[PDB]
This record gives sequence, structure tokens and C-alpha cells, in this order.
Amino acid sequence: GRLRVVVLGSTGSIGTQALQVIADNPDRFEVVGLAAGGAHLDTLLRQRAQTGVTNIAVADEHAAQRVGDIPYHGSDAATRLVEQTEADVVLNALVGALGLRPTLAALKTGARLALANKESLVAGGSLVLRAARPGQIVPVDSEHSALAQCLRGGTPDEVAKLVLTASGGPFRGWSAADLEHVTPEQAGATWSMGPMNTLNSASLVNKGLEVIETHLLFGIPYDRIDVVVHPQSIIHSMVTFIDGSTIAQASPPDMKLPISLALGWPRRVSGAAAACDFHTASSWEFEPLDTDVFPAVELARQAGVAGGCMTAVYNAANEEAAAAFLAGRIGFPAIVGIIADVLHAADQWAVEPATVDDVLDAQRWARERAQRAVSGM
Amino acid sequence: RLRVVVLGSTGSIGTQALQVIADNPDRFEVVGLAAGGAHLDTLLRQRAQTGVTNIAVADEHAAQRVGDIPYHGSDAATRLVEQTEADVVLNALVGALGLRPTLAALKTGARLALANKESLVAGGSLVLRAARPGQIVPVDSEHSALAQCLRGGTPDEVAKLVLTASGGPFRGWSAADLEHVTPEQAGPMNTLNSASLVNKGLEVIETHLLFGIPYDRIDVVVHPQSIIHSMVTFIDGSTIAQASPPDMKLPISLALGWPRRVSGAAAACDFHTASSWEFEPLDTDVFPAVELARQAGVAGGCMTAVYNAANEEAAAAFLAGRIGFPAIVGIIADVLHAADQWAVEPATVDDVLDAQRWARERAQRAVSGM
Ligand SMILES: NC(=O)C1=CN([C@@H]2O[C@H](COP(=O)(O)OP(=O)(O)OC[C@H]3O[C@@H](n4cnc5c(N)ncnc54)[C@H](OP(=O)(O)O)[C@@H]3O)[C@@H](O)[C@H]2O)C=CC1
Ligand SMILES: O=[P-]([O-])[O-]
Ligand SMILES: O=[P-]([O-])[O-]
Ligand SMILES: [Mn+2]
Ligand SMILES: [Mn+2]
Repeated sequence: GRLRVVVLGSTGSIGTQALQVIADNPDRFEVVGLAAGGAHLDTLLRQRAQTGVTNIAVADEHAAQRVGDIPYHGSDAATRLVEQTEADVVLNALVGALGLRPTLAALKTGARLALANKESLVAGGSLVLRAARPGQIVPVDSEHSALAQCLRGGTPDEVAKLVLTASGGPFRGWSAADLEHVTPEQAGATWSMGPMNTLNSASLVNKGLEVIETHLLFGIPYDRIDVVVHPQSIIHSMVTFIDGSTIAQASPPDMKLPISLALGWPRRVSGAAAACDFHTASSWEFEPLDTDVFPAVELARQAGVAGGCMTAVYNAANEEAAAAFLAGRIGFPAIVGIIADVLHAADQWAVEPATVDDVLDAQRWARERAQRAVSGM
Repeated sequence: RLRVVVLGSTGSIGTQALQVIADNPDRFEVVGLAAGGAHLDTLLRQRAQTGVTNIAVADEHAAQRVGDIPYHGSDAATRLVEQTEADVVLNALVGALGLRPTLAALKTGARLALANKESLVAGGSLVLRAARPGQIVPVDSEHSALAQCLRGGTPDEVAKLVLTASGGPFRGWSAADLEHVTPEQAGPMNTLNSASLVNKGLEVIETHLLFGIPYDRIDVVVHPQSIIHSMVTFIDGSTIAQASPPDMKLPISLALGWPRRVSGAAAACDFHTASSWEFEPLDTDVFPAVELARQAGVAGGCMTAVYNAANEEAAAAFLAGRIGFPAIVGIIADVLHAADQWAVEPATVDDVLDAQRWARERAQRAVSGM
């Protein structure tokens, strides 16, 4: 039947692709809510106009000043819209830890949560797990989407390993010597998924973050979650079972596919994306990740094994470190060095967070600690 | 603990199956062995190891040499099946001779772990009529892969099944080059059939019979590494694939243990070292055997038995130095072209035998004229 969808982060990259999917499938989906931050207010108003959804929220009260007929506005608007709207699916495509609370509200309503917001799991960790029930969270990320598909290839008891694929970033195969002179422009650093995104995939912190999320979503121990470099990005991830069989998910890159699947779970959406084409020659290459040169994934596994607020620390330390590198203050290899520095001092943050404020507090501590590492103070 | 009868126990599949069984006594027990009689040493050894005396030997003289074989003669494997209480029949015979033991296995209500693809291709709707849904679990890698990948969705979400083909030893060769191929370069039936691409054609038919999807939604792609064993493409554009280093113990173990996987059955893909999985279209003009299989499959009825039986005769002639390599598929085409009578649905096993008899003679006739 028709699923009722609240789209949080409607004006972002994931949120707009989801509305594409939804417009293309009015049989299967209906938008009943939209929420945005306020920075792209004009897009939200166009979206109100073109979908006819008046049930909309704007996080920034100051930006909400420009409109006058928003039923939900201010710091807790997305949360309140989630609380007050009857829905079957909440797509959380918000950016930053501000996505955490709307995630919790979504879980509490009993609606299915299509999760795009990284920090919900990476920072919110045990808060989100305590609040989620099985099958409630469906991941939007292509790796995690792939994993959920491949897991249909056996029972949980039959899983030997989860293998995430990684593009390798622009410095795939580079020596550590080469990495010493990397500049922001070489590493990426765009009108959409640009800024922080390209930097995390150049540094493989993005993979580290994905490894944590994989553990939290799927329950597989960190020592059985692998990463392989796969430059074409056709195989998005795979699962090795205990008999030696590997099941893999494959498609030409297009976020509309995992997005469509997150929305319609467990039923697939006819024509969401183009299939692989075996009418023409091609190849899928794999190479191991050099973990001496890129220890960002192993760092994440250490933070993840520590647990509690530690992955909040890991991510926050990264965000500060990358900023220092983007600002010319530090060298590229120093990004993961500062992250490790902060993690080594953070033993107090192994406790389980009780509240959102605990997560935010972990985050502030990591930033300050990383800031001191950058400045030598 | 599953009671398993192993037909063709001395062969490549059979010995590997016994090893898997040997390695999991908690799950599997051999209760029967069938063999041709060409490898008595291997057979005696398996008897001593498994302690099974419930044994079928096809060759009368061979069975005589061994002594105390309860089933001997041409129908011995079939009689062993009919009389042995079993949960699983592993049919790892080679050739369309596997047809009767396959039908017998199905009638006993046991699971048919099928390595002998020929019996299904020949039997067609006859074998299907005899089977319960899911009674036939494939041992063939492609089909074992497809079965796993189909867990990726419900049937109405399936867009396409994609079989992988190694391309054989003569992948990339021209028709002209193929004229010179010797039996040594195509080196048993498996090996030759992989080279001629007839094996892929049989697998395309097996795909339609096992999974019930139309021939125009079954694709073939050449993948020379043979790591990806087959894939399913769903209507949303997602493809689910199965992959493992080539080792028949994996699909054997799964066919035996279905729906449960057997830990340690085989080595997994190793991503601690670099590799490349390549794909290219099949050169169908140089290798038309897969297209000939589809034409046979779409005609249906006893036509697929004809396709296989023609090949068996032609392959024998090639291996004997009587014809050239390209003449294998040429003869199949010639025999198929004359096989108008055989589009009828087989109603008994005799219908299938009749079609095969005709096709064999017709293939000898074509060998005569060249
Ligand atoms: N890796 C592989 O080998 C693969 C095999 N397959 C399929 O599995 C099936 C078995 O192939 P494979 O194991 O390679 O073949 P083999 O030639 O290695 O084995 C054939 C077996 O059948 C026995 N046999 C038993 N009864 C008879 C009889 N009445 N007449 C003739 N032979 C008899 C032979 O015994 P004996 O030798 O003692 O006479 C032998 O054990 C084939 O249909 C093949 O297509 C499919 C995929 C991969
Ligand atoms: O590095 P990419 O796979 O996120
Ligand atoms: O060579 P095989 O894939 O038929
Ligand atoms: Mn990703
Ligand atoms: Mn095969």
C-alpha cells in the first residue's frame, strides 16, 4: 500500500534524491512532512508548493522569520514534527548531532526509521540502540544497504565476516611519503556532498565511521568487519558466510537505490536505478588497504570496541582535525594522528551515554582536546 | 543426521562429496554408493572408509570381480535408490543415463541433490512433474549461486538471472582457430562441454527448469576467473551475486545441508590480497551452443533431451578423433533442425528415451556424412 513518509533534511542531497524517488512512485509513497535547517529556505518553500505539504518544519527560528506560516519552527521543530505527525517511515537525512534527537523521537513513535544521519549511531550509539527495536532502523548508506541485502543470504549465526568496500579516495595506493605533502585541494575540498565528505573518504575516516555504524546496526564484532579497496565502487559491500560463500551487492553508483530500498523496506522499488550492464566488458578490482598508511579504520575499531561515548569522541576529534588541515594548520597525515591522540586520553568517555547532553559533552571534550593538539597548548 | 545416497561416488563430485560427509559426521551419513565399475580401487576404499556395503555397480563383470555387490547391471543405481531409505539422494552420475535414478530419487520423496544436470535437461517437464517444490537442490555452482542470490528478493522482484561462464580454454579464439583444436587441448565430458560451451547451454536449460523463468530473462556473461558463480538482477537495479574460489565442496555441502550452510566447507574469497573479477560478453557467433540451447529450451517438450543426446554422441566422436571440434555444435544444430517430432511433452520416461534414441542415431547419421 501507500507509505506515509516524513522527510527530515528535505533540502539536502539525500533528502532531495528521496523526493525524486517519491515523486516517481506515488503508488508507494506519500510525503506528509518536510523539515530543513533554514539555510535553503527557498528550496523548502518550493517543495511546500510543489508537493502541497503544509506540514513543514524549520530548525532555525531566525530563518523561520522570513516565512510566517511554518507550523514548526525553532530548535526542536523537526522533533516536534516527528512527534506530532502520523507516519509509517521517517527519513532522517539531517546533518550533524542535531539529527540525533529526531532519530530518538522517530524510534519512540514506532515508525520505521530510514537513517542517513551519521552521528545518530556514531555519536548517539547506545542511546539509539536502547531506543530502537529490531528491523526498525533501515540504513540509507550504500555500504549498509548492501550489507542488509547480502544478509538475506543466511542466518545471523552463519555470518563469518562483513566486508565493506572502499573507493580508496584520491590517494589510493599512495606511499606515506607521498601523503606528507597532500594539500586540501588534492584531497577534494562543491554544491552538495563536498566539504567534509571528500576529506573523510580521502582519509578513510568515512570508512572508519561506516565500520562503527556496521557494528551497531548489525551486531558483528569489530574483528569480523573488514574493509577492502574496490576503485570502481560497483560492489558496495558483501558478506562472507561460514561455509565459505560470499554474497555481494552490486550496482552502478546511484544513491537513489539504497534510498528507495530504505523507504520501501522490505519491498524493492521498480526502476529506482540502473542495473550493472554485462553486455559490455568491465572489471571489478580489489586490493588490500595498507593500514600502516591509512590507520583510520583500525582507529575506529579501537574507539568502537571501547564503546560508550568513544565513537562520539572519534568523530568529533576528526571534525576538528580535518578543519585544522583544511585551514593549513596541520599536515594531512596529522588528521588521523590527532584523532589517535585524543582517543588515547579519553578513557573517561568509555561510559555509556545516559542523555543527549552526554553525547554533546563527549563531543565538546574531543574538539577542545584536538584543538590543543593542533595548537600545541 | 541426514542419510545420504551417493550416486557416482568414485567420480570428481562423488569423492568430494564423501569428503564433505566425512568432515561432518554430525550432519551427514553415507547409506549407499553407486559407481560405473571403471574404478574398483576407489570403490573398495570408499566401502572400507564409509563401511557401506549397500553398493550399486553398473558393469556386470566389474561387480563380479568385486564380489558381494547387491545391485549390478545397467539399472543398478536406479534399484539402489528405490530400495534404500534416505533423506538425500546425491546424483553425481554423468550423462543422460542419470535420468532413471533421478526420477526414482524424486518418487521416494527424498531430496535430490543434483549434480547430474543432464538428467534434468533430458527429463524436462517429466522430472518437474515428479518433483515436489524445492525437492531438487542444485549442486551445479551457477545454480547453487542463483538459489542463494534469489534470497535477495521475492519472485516478482526478479528481473534477470545472470549465469557466468569461464569461456573455456578457447575463449577469444576465432572459428578458424577452433578448426585445429585437438582432444588434448579440450582436456572429462565436463571439460569438453566447458570448452564447447555446451555446458553453459545445458546450464541455461537447467536454469529455466529449476527456477521457472523465461529464456529471454536468463543471461550469460563470460567471467574468466570463475569467482562469481552467478547473479540475480532485481527490478530496482540491484544485483546480488555469489562468489568463492572454485571448489565444488561449497555447493555440494549446501545441497546436502539445505537450507543450512555447512561451516568450513570451503575457503572464502581472500581480500587480503589483490584480485580482479572480469566480465565480457560471450562471442555467440563463434560459440552458438548457448543460443542453440535456448532454441531447444523454448521449443520444450523432449527437445532438450535431443539437444543433450546429440551432444553426447558428437562429443564421443570428437574425443575419438573422428570429427573436428567445430563439428560438435554443428551436428547438434543439424539434429535439432530435424527434431520437429520432439516438441511433444514427455508423458513417460519412454518418451524421453525415444527422443534420445532418435537423436543419437540422427547424430551418427551426421557423423557419417562428414
Ligand atoms: N567439478 C565437477 O566435476 C562438476 C560436475 N558437474 C556435474 O556433475 C555430474 C558428475 O560429474 P563428474 O563427477 O565430473 O563426473 P565423473 O566422470 O568424475 O563421475 C561419473 C561417475 O558416475 C559413475 N557411474 C555410476 N553408475 C554409472 C553408470 N551406470 N554408467 C556410467 N557411469 C556411472 C562413475 O563411476 P566409475 O568411474 O567407477 O565407472 C563415476 O563415479 C555431471 O553431470 C557434471 O555435469 C557439475 C559441475 C561441476
Ligand atoms: O571511500 P568511499 O567508498 O566512501
Ligand atoms: O567453463 P564453464 O563455465 O562452463
Ligand atoms: Mn558510504
Ligand atoms: Mn556449472
